Amino acid sequence: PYDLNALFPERISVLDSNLPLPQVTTVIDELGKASSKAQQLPAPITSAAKLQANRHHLYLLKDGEQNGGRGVIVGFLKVGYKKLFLLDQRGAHLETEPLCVLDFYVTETLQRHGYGSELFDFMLKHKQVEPAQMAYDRPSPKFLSFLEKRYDLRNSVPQVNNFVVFAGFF
Ligand SMILES: CC(=O)SCCNC(=O)CCNC(=O)[C@H](O)C(C)(C)COP(=O)(O)OP(=O)(O)OC[C@H]1O[C@@H](n2cnc3c(N)ncnc32)[C@H](O)[C@@H]1OP(=O)(O)O
Repeated sequence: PYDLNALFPERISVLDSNLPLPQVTTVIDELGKASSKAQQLPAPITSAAKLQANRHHLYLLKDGEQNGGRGVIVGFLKVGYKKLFLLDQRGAHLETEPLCVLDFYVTETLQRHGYGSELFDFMLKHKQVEPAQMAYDRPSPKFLSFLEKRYDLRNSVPQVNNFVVFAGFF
């Protein structure tokens, strides 16, 4: 119906909770399903409806050249604040409300071409945050390698919930 380059003129677009709407819905839903399948999750953790219902922020990377220059969304990164009880390196149990990575996916055939990096760098600047100051919801092996090799985040501080944080968090 619309070319994506017309809906999203920027290479990386930011959506809050405000999502023409049916086309935007389809794009986000398909990407969310792809991410959850990649992670062997029982259901999508990212969808258009969930975006509308939550206070999350979704970054979408568009390859403007694809589909005869009409554009295709090739990856997304979803972040949001979560209230968390966390343990520091000495075992002090601290209440915190960090910005968290909640979902993150680049189309499998397009991985390892820097798209994840572009999304993550854009978000850090946009949110005015450094990677060590964030929490990570159940990060996968691929994402942990990404964080170690590109952002020097290694040897996380063990938590009892499913969130991961690194030394510089504290
Ligand atoms: C909290 C959560 O969101 S948990 C869910 C995380 N998402 C997933 O597991 C979904 C499946 N995985 C993905 O979609 C991707 O692997 C992502 C989004 C994590 C990374 O996106 P990509 O576009 O592939 O990352 P990008 O190309 O920018 O990689 C940057 C660096 O990260 C490291 N890296 C990325 N993938 C890997 C990997 N599979 N193995 C080892 N290192 C990797 C490399 O150092 C890479 O640089 P190099 O390619 O020059 O070696």
